[PDB]
Amino acid sequence: EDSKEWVPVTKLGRLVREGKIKSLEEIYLYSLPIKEFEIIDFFLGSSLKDEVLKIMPVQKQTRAGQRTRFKAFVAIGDNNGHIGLGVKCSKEVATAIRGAIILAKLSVVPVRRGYWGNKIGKPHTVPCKVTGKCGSVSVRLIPAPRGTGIVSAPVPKKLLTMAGIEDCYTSARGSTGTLGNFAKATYAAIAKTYAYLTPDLWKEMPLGSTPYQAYSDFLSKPTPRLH
Amino acid sequence: VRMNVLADALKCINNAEKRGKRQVLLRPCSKVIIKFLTVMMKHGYIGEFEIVDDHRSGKIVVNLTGRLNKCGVISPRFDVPINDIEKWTNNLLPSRQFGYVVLTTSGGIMDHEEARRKHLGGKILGFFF
Amino acid sequence: MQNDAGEFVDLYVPRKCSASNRIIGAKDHASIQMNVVDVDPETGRQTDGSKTYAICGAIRRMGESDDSILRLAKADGIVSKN
Amino acid sequence: TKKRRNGGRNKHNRGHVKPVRCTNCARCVPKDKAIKKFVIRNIVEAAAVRDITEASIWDSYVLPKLYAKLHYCVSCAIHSKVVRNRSREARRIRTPPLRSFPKDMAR
Amino acid sequence: MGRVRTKTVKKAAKVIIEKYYTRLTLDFHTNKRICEEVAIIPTKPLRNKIAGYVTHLMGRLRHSQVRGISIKLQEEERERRDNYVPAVSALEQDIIEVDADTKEMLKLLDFHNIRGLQLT
Amino acid sequence: DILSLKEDDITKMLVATTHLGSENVNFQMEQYVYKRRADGVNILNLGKTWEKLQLAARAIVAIDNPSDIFVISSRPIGQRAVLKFAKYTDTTPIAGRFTPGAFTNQIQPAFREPRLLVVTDPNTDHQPIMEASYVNIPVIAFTNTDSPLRYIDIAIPCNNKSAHSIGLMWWLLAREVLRLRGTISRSVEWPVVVDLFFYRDPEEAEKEEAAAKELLPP
RNA sequence: AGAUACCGCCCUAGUUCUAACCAUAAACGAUGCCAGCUAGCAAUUGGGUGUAGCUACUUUUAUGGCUCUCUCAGUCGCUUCCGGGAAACCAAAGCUUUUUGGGCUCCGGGGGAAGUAUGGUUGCAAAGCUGAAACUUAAAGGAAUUGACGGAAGGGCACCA
RNA sequence: UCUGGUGCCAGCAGCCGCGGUAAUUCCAGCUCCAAUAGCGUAUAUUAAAGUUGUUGCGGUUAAAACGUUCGUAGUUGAACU
Repeated sequence: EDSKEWVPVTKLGRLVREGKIKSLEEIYLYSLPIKEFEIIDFFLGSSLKDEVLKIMPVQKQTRAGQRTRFKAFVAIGDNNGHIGLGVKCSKEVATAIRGAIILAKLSVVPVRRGYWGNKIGKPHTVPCKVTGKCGSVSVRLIPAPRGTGIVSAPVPKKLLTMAGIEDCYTSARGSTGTLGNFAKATYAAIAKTYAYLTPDLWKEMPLGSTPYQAYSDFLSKPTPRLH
Repeated sequence: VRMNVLADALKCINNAEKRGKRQVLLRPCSKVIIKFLTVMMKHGYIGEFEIVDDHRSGKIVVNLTGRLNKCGVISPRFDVPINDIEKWTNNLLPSRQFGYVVLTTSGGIMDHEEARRKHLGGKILGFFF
Repeated sequence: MQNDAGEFVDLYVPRKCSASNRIIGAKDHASIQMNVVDVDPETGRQTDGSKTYAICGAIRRMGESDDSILRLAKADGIVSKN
Repeated sequence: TKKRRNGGRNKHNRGHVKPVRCTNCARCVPKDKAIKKFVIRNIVEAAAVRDITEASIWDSYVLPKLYAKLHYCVSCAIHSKVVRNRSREARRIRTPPLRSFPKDMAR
Repeated sequence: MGRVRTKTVKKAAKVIIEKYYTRLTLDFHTNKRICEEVAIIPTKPLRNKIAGYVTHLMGRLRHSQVRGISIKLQEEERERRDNYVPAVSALEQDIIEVDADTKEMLKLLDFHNIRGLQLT
Repeated sequence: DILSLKEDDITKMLVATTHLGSENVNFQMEQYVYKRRADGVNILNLGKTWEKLQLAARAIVAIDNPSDIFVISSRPIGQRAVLKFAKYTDTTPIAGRFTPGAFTNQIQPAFREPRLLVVTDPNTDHQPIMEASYVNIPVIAFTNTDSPLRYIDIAIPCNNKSAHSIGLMWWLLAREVLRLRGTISRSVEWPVVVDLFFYRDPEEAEKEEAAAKELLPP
């Protein structure tokens, strides 16, 4: 579904195209930026569904007199634990949608889900209680026990089915009638799921393999060589 | 003035680990607070601390790892029986996987996992996870 | 996060800092993984495998990653003579 | 909102401080909330000075200087353009600049 | 009264720094005529605006050339540059004139505990 | 051990003013100062730089592709030692401007993906070091005893103000980076004398003829 | 046009001092007090202690002045947090974790009607400390952004100046 | 974004808002959607309400630190067996 295959302009986009790595989490393990959007729809994209949230107009006062940029909020998500928001203003509503999907496909972050008191059968919701702010709106996330279907407003209802989480209790402080700043306040919580130092992660680790230095003089070539 | 030694040596721990120091100086080490760290020492969170013995009140120079997230005190020391011990683990601790609420039960200073098997109740002394 | 038959099946294991053990997030774009190799005793004959240190962004953004390698290097045998 | 961390100026550990009178306006503005100009001026313009040093009997008679201090209302120092309407990042600069010229305001 | 050649005359003014450094000289009427073969000017009377500049270009070049251009010899005089003064080293060789206390630095730091000297 | 103090090039430390620093001591950097004399000046521990120059030698090597290891000095006093770090190595030199984002942009054709910057003085050009924490790249640096040590590792405390100082251990960092997988047969005295790596002149002061000639005729 | 105003003249109560009353100010840092912690950088107020650092001269010393170096209590200043906040911004206005917890006290609950009416109390008075409702209302407000580009300063332009 | 009617009218609308001879909001026709032997309206009350705050708010500028300090009742009080 290329339909025309595109050149890797960045470094590790070539390694993706070279087949140097088949692990999307290997990018997440060393926290190096996915910079071009053609990276992840090679790794993912098999009917990976997204839906627009919020395309309400945004104006600016000029001399003759008021011109509109339509700002879009799109939300893309893997149902096995990846998430993204799209934030892009444009001229008209078609390129507002399509322009943010690239931004949605670049902000894709893994989701840590887990257990609460019972280590039985496909880790479900959240390992702990997390929250995240952006502009007065905080959203704590509570690990709900099994089969306790989503307890949130419709803006993180459609967002947390896209996150690989079974169920949730949530308690959203703030002005959540701003339907775009509500969505971005959930992500600072879910991005903290791989930032909470549980005692599940107190061993040292195999330290990583350094994908630069491990695949170094196989990039001493000057060619953009694929398979 | 210091209406708690336990607050003025647990925020002093917690303020010095969010900056990531490796040693905290606490003052002035009531034997209430030594057996609070000894609960935290034997669950990994705290290194082997040292009590400098000046004959005024004491000082401790407490080593630590960096596994701590929020190690505060509850005040005032609410008397908690055994049947309402889980209303104070639900709304306080992050998940029932880990974390502790430390109690001063009738036997000693202990956490909420050892007290619910030994079947003791007491006052809430603080919390750490 | 374990299950019945003892399994890390979350998605992966994130790195942790070498001198503070803070977890490096998925979007910590200021995370250094330096690689340092020692020598055969006098000078030369460079081995393979690096005595690798890793440091998150918040230690650099406060700025003591300079010293944070220096006394890692004392115990590990990288650098003596201070 | 609080446009300055100073407010006026120097009102710390005083409570309340003495006022002086403006020159052009004759207000009663604080001593510290005051555009002050310790004006040093030559008496004889230094361009008609050769007319006067002609008439000097003595060793060309080096000329005395005029000395005053110009306590200013703020609304009457903006009006006389001792100070003006800075930018919000240029608002924060106090000591720069001297850095202009030889002796100004004489002329 | 422009007082510099104003609009977009660097279509030719920075292609003659290396691609046409030679093939012209200081004469204005020579490089009036060499411009017609190097680029297809489709309407010509732009030609002398993009020819008359060399009177200002080569004059600015031959004495104290200004930023942003290469002539293949402006620091290919680096081949005639590497002066090796004998013998640029510690000429006093130990050295004696030092910060008047740093001998005791190099007592503890250093075995080389040679002759010293101090000035305040 | 012959990573030792090595007296054969410690006498050059004493002439090129590498044992002095600013009156600003910079609270992140008092393990590097040995003493503060009169005149407010700081005699820095250049012996502590000895382990750090060998650490700077160890830091560049073990990277198997030495093309994406960058040396930078934006301020013009060190813009000659940066250029002749490439006549030894595969390292790309950059002097002058950067066009930010020199790393954090992909539409442009001037972007680079390096792995370890080597900045001569960080307070002069931390504006690409601020770009050097969006793409997970360490910044080794030479530092005076006043330096903003945000994002940098490892700082090296010599002098970083005089032209003889920055000229000296830029060659010495170029020395042991070619003693480390460069194999010059065990530190044989170089064909390149101690300051070909040097700032040519206070341009343009006293400068006689080429090839180091004196004044024979009157 | 008007001018019980601004501007100009002599002036009265007042400003002045005493002995009482009054008890309010944008009485402001629009930021209660004691306590612990958390960072840089530079200045200064006060005290202490090593500088044969200088240095005035009874002879150098005793002192005084400063010099850098410390040290207490700070107060200013500026820079950004692993800070926080809606922002403006603030070493506190942070440590208010993942509804948190050192202690104590006061005050607010959309806007008006209103600090009114009324009662009580204080006062020589002016007035002060207390202090509602009826009815009305879908907004009032805060910090910021773009235009508006006016006794707003700056830098420029034109015979529709 | 159905069809006729009316034309800041008649009226509708909890609030925002509609209506001024093309009305997606009125009045009717043709349809449609919710719950269904049900459902609509009025008053009260609980949740919503992190807008009463023990859990759990706010008080530099949005409503809010007494002008100031003493001070009893009260509330809180260093370590030590």
